[PDB]
Amino acid sequence: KVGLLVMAYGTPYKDEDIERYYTDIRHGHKPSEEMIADLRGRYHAIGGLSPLAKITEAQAYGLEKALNDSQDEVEFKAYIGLKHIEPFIEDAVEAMHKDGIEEAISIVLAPHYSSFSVEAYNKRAKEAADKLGGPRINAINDWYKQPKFIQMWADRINETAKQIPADELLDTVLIVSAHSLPEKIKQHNDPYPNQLQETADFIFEKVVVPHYALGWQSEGKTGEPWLGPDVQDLTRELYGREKYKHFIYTPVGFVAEHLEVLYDNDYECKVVTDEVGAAYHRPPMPNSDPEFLEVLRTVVWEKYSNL
Ligand SMILES: CC1=C(CCC(=O)O)c2cc3nc(cc4[nH]c(cc5[nH]c(cc1n2)c(C)c5CCC(=O)O)c(CCC(=O)O)c4C)C(CCC(=O)O)=C3C
Ligand SMILES: [Fe+2]
Ligand SMILES: [Mg+2]
Repeated sequence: KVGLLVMAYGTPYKDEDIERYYTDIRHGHKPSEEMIADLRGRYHAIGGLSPLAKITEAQAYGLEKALNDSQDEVEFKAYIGLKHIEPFIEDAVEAMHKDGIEEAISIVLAPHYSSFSVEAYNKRAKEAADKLGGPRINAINDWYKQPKFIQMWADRINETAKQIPADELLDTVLIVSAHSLPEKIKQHNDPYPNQLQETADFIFEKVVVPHYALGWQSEGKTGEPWLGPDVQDLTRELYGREKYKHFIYTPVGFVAEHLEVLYDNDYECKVVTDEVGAAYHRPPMPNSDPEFLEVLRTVVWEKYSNL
């Protein structure tokens, strides 16, 4: 049996979890009352709580099922390890150890690598395994280059574009985004920004949308520059420069419908298109669609074959 360590950010299970969840996100530094209320307000705006918890489970166990049905070389056992709420990464690794799992494959539910994201996932998983003495953790760093992943997104964009009048397709633009990070990672050649540009390039060559731009979103409450431009600011510039009639947002850095999509895209971005008078489009996120499980199954299996 090979452990499948599936890792993701995590989301509060109950409204009462928001406080400790934000504290964990802030590296154990309690947010102010005013920050807590702002974040609580955003959750209420998207309906109360994020569906990320159930989607993540569906992805993790959909992947496990997908792998075990497609071959009989090994039995995969999925453990869920969350970054900022239980079950934590270290909990999942502990669960594998007590279960006797000797070798595991880990994957992050975000297709691009960065020092701030996947690297932190792998560091904590590998350090937990070290302390316990097992299991051996073979980390997958990124998988945006998976052809089925690029094609999944192209199909979703093409499905939306084919409902845009032909005489307005030329005024349609594809906005490809991911979670922003401190700009300083670009000073040491972090692959994150360039992996995102590669993703947008690969998708653009497979869609009927004639225009596209790369943006970032959800930058944090800090004092340093973050990767820009922000998807809101980019929408304004693009409309002012080209008067686009349709904006299609694909935050390909994310794999599920959660706060950073339901609010930062479906509210904040729609507010900008509403303002300039253009139409807002946001294709469904991967979630646990069969096509996406197939993407993850292909990635994990290729990683196992290379082991
Ligand atoms: C790179 C990256 C991803 C993508 C890769 C991955 O998936 O790992 C990601 C995902 C997510 N980030 C999420 C939520 C939040 N992230 C925050 C804050 C931050 N994220 C950061 C980084 C990332 N985050 C950073 C550097 C900060 C600043 C911390 C600080 O200020 O020191 C804050 C604080 C409040 C605010 O700043 O708005 C919240 C609430 C949720 C869950 C949404 C839900 O609950 O549905 C998801 C999926
Ligand atoms: Fe975050
Ligand atoms: Mg904001």
